[PDB]
Amino acid sequence: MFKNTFQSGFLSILYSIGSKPLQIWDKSIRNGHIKRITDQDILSSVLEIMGTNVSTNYITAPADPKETLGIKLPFLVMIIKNLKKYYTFEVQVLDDKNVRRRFRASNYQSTTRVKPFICTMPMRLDEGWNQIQFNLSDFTRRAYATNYIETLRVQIHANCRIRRIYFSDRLYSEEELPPEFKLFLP
Amino acid sequence: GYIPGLKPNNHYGASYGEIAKNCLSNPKVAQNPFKLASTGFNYQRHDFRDPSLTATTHKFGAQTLLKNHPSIDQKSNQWQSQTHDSFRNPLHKPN
Amino acid sequence: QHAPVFEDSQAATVVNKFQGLRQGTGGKTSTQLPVKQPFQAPNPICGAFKKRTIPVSEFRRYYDRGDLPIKVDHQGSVNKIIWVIQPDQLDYHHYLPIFFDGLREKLDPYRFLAILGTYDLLEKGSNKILPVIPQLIIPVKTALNTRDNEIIGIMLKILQRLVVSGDMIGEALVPYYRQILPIFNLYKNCNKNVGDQIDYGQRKKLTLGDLIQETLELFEQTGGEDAFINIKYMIPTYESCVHN
Amino acid sequence: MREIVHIQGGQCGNQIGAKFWEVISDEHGIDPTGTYHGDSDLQLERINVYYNEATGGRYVPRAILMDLEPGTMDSVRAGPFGQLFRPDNFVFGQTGAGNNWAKGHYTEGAELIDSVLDVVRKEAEGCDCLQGFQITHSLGGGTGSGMGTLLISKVREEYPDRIMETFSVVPSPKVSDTVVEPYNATLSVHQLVENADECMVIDNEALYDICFRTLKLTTPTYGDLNHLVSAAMSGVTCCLRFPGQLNSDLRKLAVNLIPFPRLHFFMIGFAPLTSRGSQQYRALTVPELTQQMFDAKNMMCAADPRHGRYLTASALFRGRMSTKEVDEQMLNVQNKNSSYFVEWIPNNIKSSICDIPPKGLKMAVTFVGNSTAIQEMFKRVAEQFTAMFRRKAFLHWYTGEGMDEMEFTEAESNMNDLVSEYQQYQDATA
Amino acid sequence: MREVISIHVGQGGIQVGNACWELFCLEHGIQPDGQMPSDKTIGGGDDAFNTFFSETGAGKHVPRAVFLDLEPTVIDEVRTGTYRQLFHPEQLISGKEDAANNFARGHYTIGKEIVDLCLDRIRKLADNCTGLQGFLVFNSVGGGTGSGLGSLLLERLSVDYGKKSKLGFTIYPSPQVSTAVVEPYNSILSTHSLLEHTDVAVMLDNEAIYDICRRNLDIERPTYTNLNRLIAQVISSLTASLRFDGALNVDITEFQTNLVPYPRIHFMLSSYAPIISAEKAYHEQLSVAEITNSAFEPANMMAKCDPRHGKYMACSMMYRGDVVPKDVNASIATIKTKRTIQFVDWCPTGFKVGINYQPPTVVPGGDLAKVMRAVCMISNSTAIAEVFSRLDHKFDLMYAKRAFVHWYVGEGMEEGEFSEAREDLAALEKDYEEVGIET
Ligand SMILES: Nc1nc2c(ncn2[C@@H]2O[C@H](COP(=O)(O)OP(=O)(O)OP(=O)(O)O)[C@@H](O)[C@H]2O)c(=O)[nH]1
Ligand SMILES: Nc1nc2c(ncn2[C@@H]2O[C@H](COP(=O)(O)OP(=O)(O)O)[C@@H](O)[C@H]2O)c(=O)[nH]1
Ligand SMILES: [Mg+2]
Repeated sequence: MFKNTFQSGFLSILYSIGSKPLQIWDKSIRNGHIKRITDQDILSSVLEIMGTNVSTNYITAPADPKETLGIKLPFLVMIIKNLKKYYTFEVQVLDDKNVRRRFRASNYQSTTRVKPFICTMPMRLDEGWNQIQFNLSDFTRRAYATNYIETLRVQIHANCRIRRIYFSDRLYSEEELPPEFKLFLP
Repeated sequence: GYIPGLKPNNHYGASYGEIAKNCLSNPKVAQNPFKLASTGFNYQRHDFRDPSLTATTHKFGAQTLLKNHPSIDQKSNQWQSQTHDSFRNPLHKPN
Repeated sequence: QHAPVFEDSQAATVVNKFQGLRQGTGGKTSTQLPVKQPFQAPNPICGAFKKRTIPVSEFRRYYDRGDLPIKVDHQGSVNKIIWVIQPDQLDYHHYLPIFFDGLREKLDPYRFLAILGTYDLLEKGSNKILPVIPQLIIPVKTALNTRDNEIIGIMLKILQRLVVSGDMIGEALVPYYRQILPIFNLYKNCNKNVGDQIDYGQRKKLTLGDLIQETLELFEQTGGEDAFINIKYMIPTYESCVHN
Repeated sequence: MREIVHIQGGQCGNQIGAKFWEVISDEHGIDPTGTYHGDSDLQLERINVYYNEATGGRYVPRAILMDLEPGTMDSVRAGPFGQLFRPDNFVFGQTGAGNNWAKGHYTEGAELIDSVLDVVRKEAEGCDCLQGFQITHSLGGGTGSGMGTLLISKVREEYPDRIMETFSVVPSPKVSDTVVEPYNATLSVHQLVENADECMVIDNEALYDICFRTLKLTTPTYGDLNHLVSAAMSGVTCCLRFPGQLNSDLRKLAVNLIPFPRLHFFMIGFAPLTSRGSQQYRALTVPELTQQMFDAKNMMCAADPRHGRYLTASALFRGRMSTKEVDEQMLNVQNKNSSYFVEWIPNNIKSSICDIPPKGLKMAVTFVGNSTAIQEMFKRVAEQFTAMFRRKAFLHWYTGEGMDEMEFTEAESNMNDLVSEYQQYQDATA
Repeated sequence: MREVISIHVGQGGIQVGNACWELFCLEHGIQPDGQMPSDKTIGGGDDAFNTFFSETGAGKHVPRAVFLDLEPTVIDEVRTGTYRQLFHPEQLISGKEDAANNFARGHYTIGKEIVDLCLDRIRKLADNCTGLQGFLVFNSVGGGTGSGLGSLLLERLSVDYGKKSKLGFTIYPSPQVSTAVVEPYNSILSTHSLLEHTDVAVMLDNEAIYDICRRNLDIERPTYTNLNRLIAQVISSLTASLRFDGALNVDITEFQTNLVPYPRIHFMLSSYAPIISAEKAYHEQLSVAEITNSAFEPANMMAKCDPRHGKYMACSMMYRGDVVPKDVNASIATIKTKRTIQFVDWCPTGFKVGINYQPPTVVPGGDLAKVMRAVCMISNSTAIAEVFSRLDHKFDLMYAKRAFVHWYVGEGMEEGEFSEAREDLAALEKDYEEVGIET
């Protein structure tokens, strides 16, 4: 999946404006609900997931288990409406030595510890439309001192609305981004 | 076949060999307090009298219960099981 | 009505051999003869979502004999109401209970004369609404007791217009939360799992599950400090909104 | 430590307890005069929860017999074991509530309840670490329904962290005793639910059915009904006064039976209870105790358990029995009625064990279960009350004592609402 | 110059802790009063009482334990029984109000009034010993007091003493049979605290032992008194090498060095054999080769988890009795041959063998009958992913409508705490699978 494929400037793993918003992704919902709607903040269609039992509901990157989503894109970013409830998103990465690293981010946790397999960290999401640029390069070097070759998996849980997900490959300001990536203000 | 002890009155936890030993070796399971005959002819001598009745009416109507219940011996479970040496040695077997 | 010719009803695959009186389950006491399954009770379902049979509403009694001053104009494309007198002078404490009693009415024109009348009072009305809050609960409570999708939907549109209409009106609903909330418990998570396929209920918000959430949220912001504490006692699933 | 006090009201309350203490007195071995005559060391290890000491060596029941008429409390004294109550504890008026919830809740009870609360304060303060109160009252009696319900309200304002157990007898539809039952009963629940930490419903109709189908005793008497209710009284606190394999206090039972904050109504039962003549034949062996526990007839309430599904249940097994078969029977009774049990609370049976049997038995079980059936009592009570209100029948006494006609409708919304919301969880699934 | 301090918290710990002392008390010739008889001394070697006891100068001895429980009934029983003379009077610290199964109750609100005293008592016993190897902590997860107190005490200990080793012998809820109705709630929270603060913790689910009792002892009427005793023997097995002679011993510090591949995966389940009643204990040879067969029989596992569904990481399986080393060689080889026991790819050999000579003792009045050879196994297997699997699923059902939640939010704990435990348990689920994938 996405191996031996070109990755220079941008990569659109997921999106919302299209005939089939999600084909690579796989869904598994037990108590939640999945749908898309138009948001009153930005005049466009946005995919939304809501529910309770935050851990039970999620949407995975790879179609099924037993394969890989290897990508050499140095940065990870994502646009998400702040719903002011529980929220999470975790990614898994591969280091220079043959080890598996997964970092899980929680909004409702205030204490962080590193671990041989998990490294938690808190967040803060502001009201209104906002974007987060998870470094994914220094963080891996600040926890295990082992360089990062590729990112294996990207996972998003419920209680959030996402317009676009993309990998930077270098720090970009507002001016650089083509029209599509930029989130035009209402 | 019919360990007289187990089913009728519940026995606390113990070994099957030990629990069975306690029942068939204890008293009762015999002796006639009334002397009725096996043939069924001493019937007209005995009266078949149950001494657990007084009377009732105009206040309270339950009457106490028959002698099939314990008393005096009331003591928690911890007491019986846990003790140091006041029990038969597991491997005594005098020879 | 029509009925099939029952007697002619036929069967094809089943054979036409007859066992007759001769049978007997004796002499063959095997270990696998069929055993009749004893009659068993069904699983009780009861009345989760059955109809409620709204009772008689006071609206018609007033309009029938001509006591609520209201007319159904027709100059505009869609019927727009015209007030006989300028609605400033009206004694809101008197008629306002009459209107929300109309929420129940569905048959025309009352149902149309029911909702539209309510909106007008709360728009221009600014300060005289507050004294009428204590008396507004009774008509609304049973309306939420209807358990009808058409009936329940409008009030939720009604409630939102009710609170933010005037200042400080929001908090006064807090001590009355113990009565309005109950119905909201049932429909909280009755949404459609359409998935990737788009949902077009956008133009008409008839999706009951989504409609509720926006209703509860607006309360706590306007409820004040005590907005959150009381809410948790009625519908547990709620999550703090004002708090980070 | 973790002691309790008893405050009982109404003629139904005063008489019911009188057999409650008498039953309790024998178990510990305390004779009517107050001089110890027990037989075991354990008998006195925990005489402090219910009994208090004084120079002279006899013991006192921490109760305050409270009622609005002089006949009941003057009568209870003359009864057997009637000398235990402390003369200072008695509090009573001089008018009589006249079965009027207004009299015992606004006009008459208020004037006298000022003092009765003072005795509540004194008794509560002395204890080492107060645990909670157990209130006895019948919702069908004006002074009992009003004064009893108004007593609790202020109590909840002074001890927010203590448990409050209330035993009420609701008027069943089959047999009624007062023409004004629906009015007073309807009002009470409006306040009892919001204040009581736990309330157990008891139906008179069930008892008379129980006395015949099981007891078969030809001539039941007001003693007979009191005996059965008193027996279940010892079940909730059976293991609290003795040692055992698993302790179980009132708080633990509350912490495991009330799913949501708005549901604190239970129903109870007792076993074994076999006819007097045929007592020598039966075998008291674990399964026989449990099957008698879940049968509809044994249920203390007229509401049929199998007309609804059990949200949860707790059984306080008491006596000498191996824990394993105590637990195994509970599991067997959870699948065989899988549908009858709500399926979003897995493993919904609770067990407890105590090792001190009362006088007259080798094993017994006390049953406290929360079932969806109770919606039948509220609806049936709700239906009758709604009938009398449309015609202003008997309303003119309550309106003449400071109340307004509006106050009742507010009760109507609450009673029905709890009726509907109780059944909301009866149909939800995964 | 070696010692261990025993901590019992909660009724489950206390009652089992009570059991563990009669076995320990007899095993060194100390009667209930604590005084060693001047006649009929059976003592092999000296200092043997030192591993768990401390001398009083002349005569009796004392146990190295601290009992904690807020319910006076359970504790008050011991002080009035036949072992009153044994324990030190002012170490049975207890309160007045019960925890009431509210996990927050014993950890945020009621516990804070006793935790301070408990640590201070721990300070006194720390100085008395010389080189303390570690602590043994017993507690039942299914209770708030055990779960609530256990977390608070462990976290304080992890900061007060530091790198010293601690062991927890818990008792987790069964798959279908469970006494309480709120046990699933406090199970998830407990493992969250105990995963980050303990070295070795074993599984002792009740339901499995019931099957353990029935198959061998042939007793259909078991009670907790018999149940706890069996745990006593395993307690003796794990410490056979710290107070006796041997040919190849094992220290307690040699457990965080052979049985935990990674810091996170440190849950292990045990198994005991043989347990043959006196009525049948003397009709077979009980060879070392055959006994170890019973050790790996799927049914006799200490917990209700079938090992056949996973991998075997490492089994530090111990011996006591008349075992010659040469026989042990034949026993280890035979196990590897069998195709029903399959190991991981990165652990060629996964056995740490131990031997001790002092044979198991017989507690009078019990069920066990005397034997020559006994092997107790502490085995880490990938099958443990199941026990956490069902526990997490149960949590999901009850918290969808968040029933029973409002009895906790009133105890001062924040709402988000409940969800956080899911991250710890759920994340643990993904780790086991990653350990077992063949590379
Ligand atoms: N192995 C074993 N487990 C027990 C015993 N007694 C209780 N348990 C377990 O303990 C759990 C319930 O907790 P309790 O033992 O009653 O006591 P607790 O957990 O400390 O909580 P509290 O009683 O409030 O102090 C049950 O699920 C049982 O599994 C016992 O004698 N032996
Ligand atoms: N258990 C029991 N209940 C009784 C007895 N006598 C009356 N009752 C109940 O008491 C209720 C009437 O109470 P009431 O006298 O009006 O209470 P009061 O108004 O406070 O005096 C009836 O519903 C009866 O069911 C009795 O001897 N035993
Ligand atoms: Mg306890």
